[PDB]
Amino acid sequence: LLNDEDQVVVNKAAVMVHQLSKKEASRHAIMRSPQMVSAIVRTMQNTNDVETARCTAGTLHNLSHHREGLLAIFKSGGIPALVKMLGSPVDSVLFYAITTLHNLLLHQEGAKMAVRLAGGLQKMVALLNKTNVKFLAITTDCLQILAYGNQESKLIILASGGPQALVNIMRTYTYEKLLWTTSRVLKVLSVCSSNKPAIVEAGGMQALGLHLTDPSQRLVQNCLWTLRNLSDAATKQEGMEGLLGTLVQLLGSDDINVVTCAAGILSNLTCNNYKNKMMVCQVGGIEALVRTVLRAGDREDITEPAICALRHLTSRHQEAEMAQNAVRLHYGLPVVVKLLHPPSHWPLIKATVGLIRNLALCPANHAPLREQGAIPRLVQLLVRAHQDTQREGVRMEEIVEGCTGALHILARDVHNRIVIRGLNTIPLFVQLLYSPIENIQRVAAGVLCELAQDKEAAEAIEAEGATAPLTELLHSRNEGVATYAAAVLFRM
Repeated sequence: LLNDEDQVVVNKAAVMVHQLSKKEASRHAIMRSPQMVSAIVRTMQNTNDVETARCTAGTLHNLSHHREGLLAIFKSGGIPALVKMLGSPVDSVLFYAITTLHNLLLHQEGAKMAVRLAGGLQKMVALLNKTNVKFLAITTDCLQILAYGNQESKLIILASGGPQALVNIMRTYTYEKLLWTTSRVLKVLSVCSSNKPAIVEAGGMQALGLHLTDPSQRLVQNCLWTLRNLSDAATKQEGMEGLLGTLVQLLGSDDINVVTCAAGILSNLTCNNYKNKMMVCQVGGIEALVRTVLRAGDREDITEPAICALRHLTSRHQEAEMAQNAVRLHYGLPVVVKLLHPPSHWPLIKATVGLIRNLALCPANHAPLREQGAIPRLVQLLVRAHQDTQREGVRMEEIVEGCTGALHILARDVHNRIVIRGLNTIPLFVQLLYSPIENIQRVAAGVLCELAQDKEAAEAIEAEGATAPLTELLHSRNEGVATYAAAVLFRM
């Protein structure tokens, strides 16, 4: 435990320091002392001889294995030095630098702030165009460590072009450890409102889709979690066919986290996207989602997104009618009505009411929905929800609008109209005409319009004093409201 000096024009000093760092005995003596540790750093940070830099970086690396060696480099200002070396043209130096930084980030307290201040994030993002996978795996892990729970770092990663670079890695490499660490960076970034659209624009959804049948469960699951974050209100994408097919297959997985994510992504991607609705139906998505709901039982983390996806798939696309029938044909009607009952919570009830509204568009579903008891439960929901509004999550006004809307469609059928009227709903429907909410006025006037095609019901509506509020509604700025109001008035 002796030498501690050195001088300009000589680097045989470093070439002797290094070997001592291999032997733990001498290694503890050199790191217990803040003497030449600082004198190691200056060398590395300054010289233009390539072999001294790697000898210097190599030494710092060997010291990073011990709690005090980390402290040594840290207190000695090794972090800005190490970050500077991330610009080195020697692969061996780059590798020592990122690895030492990695060790500091893992164990040394204060290292993360120190790396951020030193401009580490920008340098690490810039290194994502390198081609060595073990190097990329360390680099992306440093980024995960620095980005997690740190919004500031996330925005810097975005500004530096992180999303495209990470997406390119997922589209390029097969090395599992690298794909997994890169997916964890994307997962962290995917909850940032700025990073999310950037990742989508980079083609991140399609890229993550590539890995959904990888043998590595941790890789699949991270891709799924990230996809669920990204898919929520994304721009319309091309080349989604493969991803959509795989998600439908994943619904049948024995892993509940896989099923939950698959349903949620399918829900997100099908919302108002008729192209995606079509593709999903074409690969048997209705059957798969119904099976998923049936198997899920009272697990609302699965049923809620699955029912939302079914709601999307049963509306407003070329095969919507086929889908409406398919829910019935795959034995789905009884469970859908069941989900309107306790123990279902409000989000699930809201989604289920919406699905039933779409299913009722299909005449062949009118009788089975009635037989399964959809009508009285929808009425009870509506009555209680209306009372609640008149006295954060789901607003009861949404349940009022939803149930009335479902009853509006079910009322196309003559037997359903008899049941609906038989439940003393006309007085409530008329009171809903007075609602502040145009959407509620609309379905209320709509259901009254269906009911009023039968003479006996037309008289009951008139007797309920509907004429006055309907006349007010003739002048509604909402053309749908005005049209239904005019139609009820006519039938009376």
